[PDB]
Amino acid sequence: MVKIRLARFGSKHNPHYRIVVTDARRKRDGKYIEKIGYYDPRKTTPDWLKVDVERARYWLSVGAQPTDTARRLLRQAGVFRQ
Amino acid sequence: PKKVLTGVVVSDKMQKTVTVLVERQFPHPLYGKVIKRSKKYLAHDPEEKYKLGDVVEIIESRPISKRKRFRVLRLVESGRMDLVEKYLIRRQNYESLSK
Amino acid sequence: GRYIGPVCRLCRREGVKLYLKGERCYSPKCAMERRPYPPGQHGQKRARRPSDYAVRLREKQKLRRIYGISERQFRNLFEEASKKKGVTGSVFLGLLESRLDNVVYRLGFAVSRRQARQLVRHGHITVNGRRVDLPSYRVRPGDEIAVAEKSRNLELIRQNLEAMKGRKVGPWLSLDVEGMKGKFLRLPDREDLALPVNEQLVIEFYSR
Amino acid sequence: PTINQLVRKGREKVRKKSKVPALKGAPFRRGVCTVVRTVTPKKPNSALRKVAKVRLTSGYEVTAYIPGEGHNLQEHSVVLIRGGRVKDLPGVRYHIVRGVYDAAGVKDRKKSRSKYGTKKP
Amino acid sequence: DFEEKMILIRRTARMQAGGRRFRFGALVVVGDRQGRVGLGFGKAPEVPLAVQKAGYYARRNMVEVPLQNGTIPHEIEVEFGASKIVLKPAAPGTGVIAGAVPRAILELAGVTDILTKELGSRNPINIAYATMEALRQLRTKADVERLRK
Amino acid sequence: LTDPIADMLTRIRNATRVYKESTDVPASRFKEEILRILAREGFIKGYERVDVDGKPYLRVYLKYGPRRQGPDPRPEQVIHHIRRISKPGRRVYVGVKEIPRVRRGLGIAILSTSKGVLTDREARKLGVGGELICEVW
RNA sequence: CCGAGGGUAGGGCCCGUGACUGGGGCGAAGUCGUAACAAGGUAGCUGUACCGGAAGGUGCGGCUGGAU
RNA sequence: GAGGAAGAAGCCCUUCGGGGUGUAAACUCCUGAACCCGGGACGAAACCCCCGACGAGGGGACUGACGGUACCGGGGUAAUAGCGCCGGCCAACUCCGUGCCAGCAGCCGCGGUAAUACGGAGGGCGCGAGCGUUACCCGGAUUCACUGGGCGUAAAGGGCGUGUAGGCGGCCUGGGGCGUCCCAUGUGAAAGACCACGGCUCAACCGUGGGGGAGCGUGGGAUACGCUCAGGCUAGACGG
RNA sequence: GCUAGUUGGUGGGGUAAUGGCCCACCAAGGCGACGACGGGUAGCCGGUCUGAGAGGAUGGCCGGCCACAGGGGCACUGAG
Ligand code: SF4
Ligand SMILES: [Mg+2]
Ligand SMILES: [Mg+2]
Ligand SMILES: [Mg+2]
Ligand SMILES: [Mg+2]
Ligand SMILES: [Mg+2]
Ligand SMILES: [Mg+2]
Ligand SMILES: [Mg+2]
Ligand SMILES: [Mg+2]
Ligand SMILES: [Mg+2]
Ligand SMILES: [Mg+2]
Ligand SMILES: [Mg+2]
Ligand SMILES: [Mg+2]
Ligand SMILES: [Mg+2]
Ligand SMILES: [Mg+2]
Ligand SMILES: [Mg+2]
Ligand SMILES: [Mg+2]
Ligand SMILES: [Mg+2]
Ligand SMILES: [Mg+2]
Ligand SMILES: [Mg+2]
Ligand SMILES: [Mg+2]
Ligand SMILES: [Mg+2]
Ligand SMILES: [Mg+2]
Ligand SMILES: [Mg+2]
Ligand SMILES: [Mg+2]
Ligand SMILES: [Mg+2]
Ligand SMILES: [Mg+2]
Ligand SMILES: [Mg+2]
Ligand SMILES: [Mg+2]
Ligand SMILES: [Mg+2]
Ligand SMILES: [Mg+2]
Ligand SMILES: [Mg+2]
Ligand SMILES: [Mg+2]
Ligand SMILES: [Mg+2]
Ligand SMILES: [Mg+2]
Ligand SMILES: [Mg+2]
Ligand SMILES: [Mg+2]
Ligand SMILES: [Mg+2]
Ligand SMILES: [Mg+2]
Ligand SMILES: [Mg+2]
Ligand SMILES: [Mg+2]
Ligand SMILES: [Mg+2]
Ligand SMILES: [Mg+2]
Ligand SMILES: [Mg+2]
Ligand SMILES: [Mg+2]
Ligand SMILES: [Mg+2]
Ligand SMILES: [Mg+2]
Ligand SMILES: [Mg+2]
Ligand SMILES: [Mg+2]
Ligand SMILES: [Mg+2]
Ligand SMILES: [Mg+2]
Ligand SMILES: [Mg+2]
Ligand SMILES: [Mg+2]
Ligand SMILES: [Mg+2]
Ligand SMILES: [Mg+2]
Ligand SMILES: [Mg+2]
Ligand SMILES: [Mg+2]
Ligand SMILES: [Mg+2]
Ligand SMILES: [Mg+2]
Ligand SMILES: [Mg+2]
Ligand SMILES: [Mg+2]
Ligand SMILES: [Mg+2]
Ligand SMILES: [Mg+2]
Ligand SMILES: [Mg+2]
Ligand SMILES: [Mg+2]
Ligand SMILES: [Mg+2]
Ligand SMILES: [Mg+2]
Ligand SMILES: [Mg+2]
Ligand SMILES: [Mg+2]
Ligand SMILES: [Mg+2]
Ligand SMILES: [Mg+2]
Ligand SMILES: [Mg+2]
Repeated sequence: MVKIRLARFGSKHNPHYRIVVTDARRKRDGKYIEKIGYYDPRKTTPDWLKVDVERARYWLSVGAQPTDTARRLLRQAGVFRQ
Repeated sequence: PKKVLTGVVVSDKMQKTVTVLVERQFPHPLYGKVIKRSKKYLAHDPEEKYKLGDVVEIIESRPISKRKRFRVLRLVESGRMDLVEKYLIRRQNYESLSK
Repeated sequence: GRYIGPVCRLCRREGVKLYLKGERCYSPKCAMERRPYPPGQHGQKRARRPSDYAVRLREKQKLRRIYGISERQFRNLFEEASKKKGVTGSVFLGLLESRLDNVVYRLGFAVSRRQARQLVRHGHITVNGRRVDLPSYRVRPGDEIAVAEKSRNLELIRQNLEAMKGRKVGPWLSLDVEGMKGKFLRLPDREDLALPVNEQLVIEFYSR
Repeated sequence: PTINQLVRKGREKVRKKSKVPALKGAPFRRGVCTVVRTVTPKKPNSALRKVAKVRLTSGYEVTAYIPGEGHNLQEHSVVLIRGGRVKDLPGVRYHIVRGVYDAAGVKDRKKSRSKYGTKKP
Repeated sequence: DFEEKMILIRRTARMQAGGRRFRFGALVVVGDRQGRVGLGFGKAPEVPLAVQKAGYYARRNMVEVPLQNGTIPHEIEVEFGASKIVLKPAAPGTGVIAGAVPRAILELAGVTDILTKELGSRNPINIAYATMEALRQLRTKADVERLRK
Repeated sequence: LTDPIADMLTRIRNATRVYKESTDVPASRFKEEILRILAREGFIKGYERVDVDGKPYLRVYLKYGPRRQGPDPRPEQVIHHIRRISKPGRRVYVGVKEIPRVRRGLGIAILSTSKGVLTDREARKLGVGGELICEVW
């Protein structure tokens, strides 16, 4: 099924994740349906986490299942906030 | 949208099928001059209304058979035996090209 | 890494004084004030007419040997300057003048670019507080260059800043001898550098 | 030619020819010496040039020049050959590499030692 | 006075009963790096005389070279007996991109930025004549407007 | 005859190269448009419509420079170079962003566009492109 | 029934090789003559035909890239 | 690293006076890669449990292969240099040895008893943890020429007609709007290329954002030119 | 010069589905100098190298698609 997850970019010992929506059978660094956010786990920048809230809401509404880390990041960005 | 081409009927020897000669122009990719090319299409003609010399329009359709993926949409004009004559003379000239 | 052999022979070959030694360059025993001909067995024979390629090569080598930079780094800097918008000769001169070792040589913390390289490499120089140990670091306008707080009581540094209390730095720089700290105001102008170099010759050399 | 003639026929590209076909696309080839001898050059040069007949791993059998003063090659010596013809010798298109397999380096060589395969003294 | 640049020296021969007898030809360009340039081709039995005569001829045939910011007002293509020269203005930092003969002629004229190409025959003498003709045919905007309106 | 426009430009070039005062060319409206463009840009003094043998012709009046001093006193040209671009054997079209700049701005290029016959500067101002007829400098 | 594969027979194309045989390119020297370059000592060249150790010769016509 | 001789010794050349290697060395002062001691990472907050209602929203805990690694602080020694080339192209020259030999060679060419071209030496030039060589691709090659070539004698006009397909085509008026041009819109994935900012002490590398972009679909518009249809004209062509 | 399931039609079988995909019968068609057919070579693209541009060469790594799993053929199970 469609999932909202993290695709790894960057370089060795320097991970930079993209929060993307894609089919679950695609390899993790392959082509995705669209891109909604980004994450820097090392937090080397003032803005180390961005999420498209409206697009994430849309994709959640149509049955996309986030991963644990993706769900945590979406909650930090305030996607599930009511 | 479904592709619509315009051509002239050059063969109607099959049942419920007409051969339509479609011409297109394009500039040469490197030499720039505008050149002409032609392509034949077998088109479904269930009622056998269209005959030699007819200029008609055909439209991309569900496969009716092998080699038959277009349907005659409408008639554009009649009495165009000169285009057919050009095609037949060009075909006839091939007999003297052999060795 | 870099050139670590005899250095006055470079001046004698180029035919001009490249101040690559410091104090001895202004002394009467400067090798360009005693033997102003090229080194080797044939240095005192009448010179033949130099070809165009020879002229451009000698001008480029003079410019490169002034700053003591390898040819790979020199060419990379030149191509970078050519990519930038702005007159490529002026941009290239500014990029060369923004190297940390050259900047601390101009500020007076060292008497030669070689000594400035050893100062920067050995962890004696700080840029904006944090310590930098890379000669190739490129200083941007506004950056503060200074001696490390624990390096202020160093005899070589003390003498260097003593000898500069009279000398005045260029317009593109500011120095605080009491504060033991410099400031890089802007990219140096082409007229502010007393370089015996025609940079058009260098550009034409790299067009070949 | 006219534009219409160019459209009808176009311009023909130029096809280059390999000068080292026995190498079969490789930079070097290993071979075994069958005949070692000396040959005389063409006009105006005069010498006795040392060559070897080499049967290669690629299936061909060619003639290769032996550079440098003095050599230890003989029949059944294993050698490496590289491209490069010898101008004044007819039919010689390849060079033996000194210092590889059974071809020793040049003894007492002091200049240009990376060629001729001589170690630093 | 002007800066002098020696472009070409060559030795030519004629024959007589006895053998060959030689003459020297010098192609010399004269300029002041401010807008004036001239070319001279002198022949003499001796090299210094050939150079002197070439400079003397060069000083008697000069062109005005309408410079602007160190470059030429427009691109120009000029043919001289199977030799072809193409000149094109460039930005203030380009430098002079030319072969030795066009470079000497353009540098002594005060051009600091230009793009050039030699086509067809690359004979130095005919290339120099073509360069001189191309510099002779240069027109500024004021010239063309004084001509048309 | 296969190219009336190229023929007219050749007539102008041939008459100009011998310093004639005026030259005749068979009349046509497109030729008239090109002649009007040329006259507005100062390359010719003008043009008029006349009758030769009862046939309509256009008479073009050529313009030259002042007399020169030296071995060659022939006046310099106002039309140094005129060349046809689009030909019957190869048609040349350019969009507004492919419009050439002739002679760094000293020359002109003539365009046949849906807004009429324009100079290249005119077409660029109007933001239109079309067939490239000729270049003059 | 189709069917991988195997077998039999006859063809097409391509590659390697072969007693012998034909020419070609090359050669700081050999043998025979001297056809061409000068009106090259019979102007040259040329298509064709026949002939001769060899270059070549001759016949018929053509050209000047020959003369008068 | 700084200072350091009108300038040691060795080596090479010499016009026998000297010249070069060369501030180079030696020598004095300074700094402190390697090494030693101590400290010590980021990348890991979720799932989990409690409350709230296993919701939203709050509270708490576990989890490190890399790794005792990067890094930081305090001590600390003067600490690898090589390869190609020096006849012209092409930057950098002298001596000795050899004598069409040995050998060099990318082209032109060097070498046959006074070789800047072979071999060695002294010196020099270019790069430098690299420097050369071979193989292959583009460039230079406007030497397949669209941009951008030619065909009397340099390579190149078919032996000559007639003619099929094809290519191209005079002046004026209207309709269509196929080529052509313009506007809007969809597409032209990400990465790469460009511009700006930013993180690794710089850089390579990486992150973010912005802009481009040939072509193709869709909707709208223009009609000068090409095309097409229709109506005229006689300068081309043909006929009397 | 090539083509005899060949080209078209009618009916049927099979499939998730169109279709000579397969079969039976009827007609004699289909393709080709705008290069059919045959032979040689080759995974294709985003891109990469080169180049003033136009162009030329190329498709290692990374992303996308296709094909294959000792050499051939075949089906079963299954949403695939
Ligand atoms: S002393 Fe003179 S010759 Fe020696 S490095 Fe200094 S300036 Fe150059
Ligand atoms: Mg077609
Ligand atoms: Mg088509
Ligand atoms: Mg049917
Ligand atoms: Mg046959
Ligand atoms: Mg033509
Ligand atoms: Mg010789
Ligand atoms: Mg060497
Ligand atoms: Mg010439
Ligand atoms: Mg010419
Ligand atoms: Mg040439
Ligand atoms: Mg055309
Ligand atoms: Mg055979
Ligand atoms: Mg004879
Ligand atoms: Mg004779
Ligand atoms: Mg004779
Ligand atoms: Mg004789
Ligand atoms: Mg005779
Ligand atoms: Mg004779
Ligand atoms: Mg005779
Ligand atoms: Mg004769
Ligand atoms: Mg004759
Ligand atoms: Mg005869
Ligand atoms: Mg007979
Ligand atoms: Mg006879
Ligand atoms: Mg020192
Ligand atoms: Mg952690
Ligand atoms: Mg520790
Ligand atoms: Mg420390
Ligand atoms: Mg030299
Ligand atoms: Mg040699
Ligand atoms: Mg050598
Ligand atoms: Mg000797
Ligand atoms: Mg050499
Ligand atoms: Mg030597
Ligand atoms: Mg280049
Ligand atoms: Mg060339
Ligand atoms: Mg090319
Ligand atoms: Mg070129
Ligand atoms: Mg062309
Ligand atoms: Mg040519
Ligand atoms: Mg000719
Ligand atoms: Mg000619
Ligand atoms: Mg001839
Ligand atoms: Mg030729
Ligand atoms: Mg010829
Ligand atoms: Mg003829
Ligand atoms: Mg002929
Ligand atoms: Mg005839
Ligand atoms: Mg015919
Ligand atoms: Mg005809
Ligand atoms: Mg014929
Ligand atoms: Mg016709
Ligand atoms: Mg349209
Ligand atoms: Mg993109
Ligand atoms: Mg930064
Ligand atoms: Mg981006
Ligand atoms: Mg549309
Ligand atoms: Mg028309
Ligand atoms: Mg009509
Ligand atoms: Mg059947
Ligand atoms: Mg079938
Ligand atoms: Mg069928
Ligand atoms: Mg692409
Ligand atoms: Mg580029
Ligand atoms: Mg490009
Ligand atoms: Mg591939
Ligand atoms: Mg595939
Ligand atoms: Mg397989
Ligand atoms: Mg296997
Ligand atoms: Mg299942
Ligand atoms: Mg099933």
